Amino acid sequence: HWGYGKHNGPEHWHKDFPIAKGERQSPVDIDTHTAKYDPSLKPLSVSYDQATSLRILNNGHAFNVEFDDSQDKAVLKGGPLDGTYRLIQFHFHWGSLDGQGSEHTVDKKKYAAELHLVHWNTKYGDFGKAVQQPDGLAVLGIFLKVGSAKPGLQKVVDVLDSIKTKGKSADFTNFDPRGLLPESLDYWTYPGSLTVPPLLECVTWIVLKEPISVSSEQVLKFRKLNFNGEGEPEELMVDNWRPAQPLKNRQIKASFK
Ligand SMILES: [Zn+2]
Repeated sequence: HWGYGKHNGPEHWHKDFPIAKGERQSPVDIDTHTAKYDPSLKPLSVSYDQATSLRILNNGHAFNVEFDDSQDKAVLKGGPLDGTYRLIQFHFHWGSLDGQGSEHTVDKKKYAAELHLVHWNTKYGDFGKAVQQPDGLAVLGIFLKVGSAKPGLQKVVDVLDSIKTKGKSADFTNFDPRGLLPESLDYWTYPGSLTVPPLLECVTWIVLKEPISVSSEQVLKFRKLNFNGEGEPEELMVDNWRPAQPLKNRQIKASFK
């Protein structure tokens, strides 16, 4: 089975998921000099006032903060998008050390981590149907750098001890994801894919320019998680990022000059 080792990591994925070598894979390097400013791009609308987080899960590759997506309670609209996209979950990708961890890169710079807020297009009715469509998902990607602590992340950090190993979950209600957003909603956008198997080419990526700052102690807690299940040989959950994929015949647009 797939993961982030020598034997089963990204460079192997294409054997089970041939779309790994497809025409619109993610993540990519964002070349900030080549990205075209597109004055036709609208501001992003992030409406998270009614978000209902339910649970946090160690799925063996990351942890997912899951939301009630049975109504339009936490929705992404505007920006590059047509229609309404419902928040289903967020998760992160991170490194063993602060010098790597992000999936997207900016002029080849790697951030310590990257947060993905995953949303599905309501015109397809459910997530499973949405991922079969080229406009099925919108993923908001937010870089993390290490410096000051992010107060709004701490509730997430402090539950991780309870979901150390693959398959564990914990109640995680009343968490407000607005506390994870940067001040600016300036973004880059391009058509891409899920960054884990099945790597489906169903994502409109929206990558914010401005990173959030987390503390070294916050990220250190991410790195105590385990990819393994309870009782199994400990393999720390670190370096759960896919590297940049070829851009191919794509254009990355900027919302800002
Ligand atoms: Zn992700």
